[PDB]
Amino acid sequence: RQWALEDFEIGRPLGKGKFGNVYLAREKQSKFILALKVLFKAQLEKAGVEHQLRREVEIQSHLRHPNILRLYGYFHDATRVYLILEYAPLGTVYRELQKLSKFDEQRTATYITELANALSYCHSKRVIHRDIKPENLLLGSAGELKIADFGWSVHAPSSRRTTLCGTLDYLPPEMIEGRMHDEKVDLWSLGVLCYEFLVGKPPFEANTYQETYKRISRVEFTFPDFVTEGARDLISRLLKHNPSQRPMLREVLEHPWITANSSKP
Ligand SMILES: Nc1ncnc2c1ncn2[C@@H]1O[C@H](COP(=O)(O)OP(=O)(O)OP(=O)(O)O)[C@@H](O)[C@H]1O
Ligand SMILES: [Mg+2]
Ligand SMILES: [Mg+2]
Repeated sequence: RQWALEDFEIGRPLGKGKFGNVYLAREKQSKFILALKVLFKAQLEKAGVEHQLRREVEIQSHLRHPNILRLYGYFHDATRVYLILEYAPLGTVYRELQKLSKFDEQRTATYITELANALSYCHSKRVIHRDIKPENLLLGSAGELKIADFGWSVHAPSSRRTTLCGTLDYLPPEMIEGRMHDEKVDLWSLGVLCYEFLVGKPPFEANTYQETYKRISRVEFTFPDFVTEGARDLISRLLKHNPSQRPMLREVLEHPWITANSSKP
């Protein structure tokens, strides 16, 4: 809506991404606190990711859900593109997990409910996120989960690939194999997260790319003894090689382990 860098006072860095250098900022006239995600045009051009940036802006700017981070607008200058985002004051789920090591069943079930609700809203518009990982799950002022980083988002179904040499840990077999995929991709990532929240590490983690790939394609994971029967049941339903066999989000939200442990309403 006609914004420029001179309209803001920039503050401390909130985080770093591959391309996204994110800062706290304040709009000079209103004093409103927000985050500016800064991207270097030369790096976007070298990598050939301009189409992903267009989808990030066009998809995220139209979503309105309390568990989805708002994108208010954007602007650019000679060397950088600036995305104007809602500021998430309590940081990332990634950092919460590094601090706590693992989450209890109540916190896990509450975060899974919030995801589920955000994804149910996305999927109602045929939007699939495809990059649900803890560094992209931000926390609002009341500690509520907010899905962010819509760079890999697309309208379903899709055959487009995600990263090339980056983390495979949250991706399903159909995406790592380059096959056509849909909304069921986010259901698989939900199962990976549920496991990582309870155990402290994702289920297919390995020292190499090929071994992680092998474990994902064969769905090779085991549970430590402390994981309860209800959590094992939900995780096992979500991590099914066949996407058509993965549950609907309403079945996740009504699962007896979720309703028994989540904080509501
Ligand atoms: N609105 C925000 N409030 C607080 N922290 C944020 C916000 N946006 C991003 N961050 C932090 O900055 C880092 C970069 O976020 P983001 O995922 O948008 O960058 P990116 O991964 O490079 O994006 P993309 O995956 O589209 O290239 C994240 O680790 C996140 O913790
Ligand atoms: Mg990110
Ligand atoms: Mg991006």
